[PDB]
Amino acid sequence: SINTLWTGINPPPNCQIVENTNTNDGKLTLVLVKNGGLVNGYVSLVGVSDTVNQMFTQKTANIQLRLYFDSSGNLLTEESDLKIPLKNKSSSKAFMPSTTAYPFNTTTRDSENYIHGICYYMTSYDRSLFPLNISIMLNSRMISSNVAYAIQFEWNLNASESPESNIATLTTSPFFFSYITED
Amino acid sequence: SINTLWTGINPPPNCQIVENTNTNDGKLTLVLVKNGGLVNGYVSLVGVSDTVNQMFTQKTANIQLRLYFDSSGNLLTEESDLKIPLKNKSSSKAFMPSTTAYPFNTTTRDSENYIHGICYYMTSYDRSLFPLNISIMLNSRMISSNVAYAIQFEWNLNASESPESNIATLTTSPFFFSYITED
Amino acid sequence: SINTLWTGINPPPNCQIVENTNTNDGKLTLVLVKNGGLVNGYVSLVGVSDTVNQMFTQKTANIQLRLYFDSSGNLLTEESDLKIPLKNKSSSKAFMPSTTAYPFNTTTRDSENYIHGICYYMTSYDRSLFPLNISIMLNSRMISSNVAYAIQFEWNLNASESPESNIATLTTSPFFFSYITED
Repeated sequence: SINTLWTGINPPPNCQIVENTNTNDGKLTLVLVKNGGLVNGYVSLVGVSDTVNQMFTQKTANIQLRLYFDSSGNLLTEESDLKIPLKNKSSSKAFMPSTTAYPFNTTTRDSENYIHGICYYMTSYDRSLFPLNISIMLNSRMISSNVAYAIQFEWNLNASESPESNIATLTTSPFFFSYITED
Repeated sequence: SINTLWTGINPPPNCQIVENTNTNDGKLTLVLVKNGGLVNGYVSLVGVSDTVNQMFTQKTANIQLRLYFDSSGNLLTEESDLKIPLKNKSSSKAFMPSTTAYPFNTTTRDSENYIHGICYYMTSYDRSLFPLNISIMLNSRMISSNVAYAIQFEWNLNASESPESNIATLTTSPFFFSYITED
Repeated sequence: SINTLWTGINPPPNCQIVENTNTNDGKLTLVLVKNGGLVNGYVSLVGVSDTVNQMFTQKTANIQLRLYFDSSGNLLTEESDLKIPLKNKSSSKAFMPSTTAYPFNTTTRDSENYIHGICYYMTSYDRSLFPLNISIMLNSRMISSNVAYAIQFEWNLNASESPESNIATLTTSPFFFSYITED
């Protein structure tokens, strides 16, 4: 119990997808559950701005969300794309990605710093599914400051046709993952 | 501990795949584990009737299983395709899908009510794998009555060739998922 | 708490990929977490020997790792490809695959003894992703002795082109799974 760090169910716009957009244009739902040596995660994204919700009118698209954490395990909102700190339900460090399992400053050892999977986008018209490649990069590149941990999410759409012809709420079906915690 | 709602390991025929089949023609193994703000799930299906175990002689097939729950979190067996209530191992409401994260009566917000993935069918002859698209829909459509929650599973086979030439035990490899609980 | 059986984060070479190789040529990271009636798992592999790290110069490849356990839930290292016993973090039987859900000596019932999924290999040059079919077989074939449980991992590369032209650290992106425990 009380072993859950998250963005809260239906959070307000809390991240920035478009660079240079003083306003949050996306809604990221991230749920991290401590479960022994593993963190059980859940991640889905919803777009809010007209710009975000138009990215799927093109056959190709990329969305990246970077989370940087300090030694205590607190989200460094100024440097991260997620602008609202995570909470608990009703020791953030225990929800963080092991710097041992996932080491920093290493390209010789950067490969074991990635989780790769597939999630989907359901079109607004015929409700068809477009697969989205999703990658989660743990630690590895500490942007700067006193970044003690990092979690970067990236969704990539690479289709032969555009999933939408016009504005439609961008949504990424839920991607499940786990990673070894710093305990 | 005691935070697990399931159908029991090797249950008897407990669901109805073919509409209008007074008898249960399938064996659904569903395991739901409470783990903080997330339910960790496991689902696999085994076919029992000659009819079910012949669905894979065609290149296309669809199987749907709807679970409807009341406010307490109890399976409404008369309305659901699963006909035997779930049990525990030796607060069902805490195993239910958040009506906040996954709202009812909403097509404007029905997309974030789906989990989509792939699981597999292993042929009885050359043991080859056929991918099965699987979708889990949370709440969204409350069939009727005092349905407080809903979980619908759907497997879809869409192949160029038929996986089987004759009767063979239909089996769906295990699909893992998670969803935000009503806590 | 203390409900986690694993190989330890960055273990030393601990398994044998190439048959007849008195020395361990691979690093397997396996994390098993007890979570109610389900074990939550995480598995990734890193190759150490020049031979292992050359397997991806061919368009096709197969890697198999067999774990055999005794009644207590202890790894039988002499018969298994994993040569170092698992530990805990700071009742192995409770981390074992149910012999009920996953029965032995049964091909009539061998299909429900498999978990199938996809994980990836990131090439060393252009960092592209090659999908790897992964299969986990639970119990089913008890090699011999007093094998009370079995977990076999198998990764298969089947590409049109070879992912690498020369030696490169073989790595399999993390595959997540769950199975019903013997409780």
